[PDB]
Amino acid sequence: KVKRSRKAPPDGWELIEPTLDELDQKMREAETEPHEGKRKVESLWPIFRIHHQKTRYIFDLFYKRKAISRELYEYCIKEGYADKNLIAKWKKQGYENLCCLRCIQTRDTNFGTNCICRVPKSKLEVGRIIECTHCGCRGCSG
Amino acid sequence: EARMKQFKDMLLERGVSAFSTWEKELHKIVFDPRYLLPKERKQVFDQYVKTRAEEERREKKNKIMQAKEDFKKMMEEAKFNPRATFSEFAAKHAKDSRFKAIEKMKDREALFNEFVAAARKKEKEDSKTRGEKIKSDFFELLSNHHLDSQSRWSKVKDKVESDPRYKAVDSSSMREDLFKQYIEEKELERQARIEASLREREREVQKA
Repeated sequence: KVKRSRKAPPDGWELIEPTLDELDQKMREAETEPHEGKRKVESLWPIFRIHHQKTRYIFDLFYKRKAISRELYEYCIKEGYADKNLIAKWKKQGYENLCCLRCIQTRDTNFGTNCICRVPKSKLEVGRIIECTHCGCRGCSG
Repeated sequence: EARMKQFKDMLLERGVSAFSTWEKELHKIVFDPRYLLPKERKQVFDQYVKTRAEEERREKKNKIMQAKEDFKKMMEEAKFNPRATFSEFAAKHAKDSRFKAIEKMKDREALFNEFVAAARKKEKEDSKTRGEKIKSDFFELLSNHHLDSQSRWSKVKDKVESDPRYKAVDSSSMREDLFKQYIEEKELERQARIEASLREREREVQKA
């Protein structure tokens, strides 16, 4: 992301910058991935995951490692590296391993429910294939 | 102790550091036999994280010092290289390890340009400040004698020449001009500027 907010990043940026650059490269590579050989929705699967992974990286640096400052965290939020809504959902209980925001958007589904991946494996069928259509995860529940 | 050493080796060998998630490298480090050799892993990871947070700031400081050293090598390997181009400063300073440590040569050119501009501005400001100090010293030395419009520069030359303050002025014509200017504390100056504004407004409106 060469295009930034016309300033200098806060202190501690260079510590995490190479990992963000690698994630940005992965995201760009996923964008340009040809959609032949896959289904219609599977081509959108990597972006979600990368985004989730990307949003993990900042979320594991401000709460579970405390490795970045508050201003750096907000700079990462404002630059599109971190997802404010996804992080806000993760702070809740039972939403720690939430894959994407779409899997809990109630009225996106036909019946005002969640995605199938939201169903916990405890009350799931033993050995069923769990392949989400929105993002393709094996069950993002607890 | 061997378990902690193995944990550190696993954290440093698999392309991991304090800037890579444990829950993201867990799929690449769990298969290591050293991983098997709760809280001990967490404590070791936290200690390594703190030590590496200090060490990364130290390494950034080292890189900044390397940039400063590259600038110093490009600037102080010759007669200050004021107007020396990139080729001139490169052909004379391409051997030492200070420049060879810099992996990028474009960084060297950008640092040389920025530091040269900053040093030119600083040198101009320092020269101007020294000139101001010399002018103040010369004015103070000239004021030591009861001089007015009737006083001549010939007597100033005969009674103020030996003063080191007058020696700061390297030109006799400049000294004579300064003497002529001098021959022809702040809040009251503020009121003087207010009066200046009043008189300029008065002349403008009076002409109109």
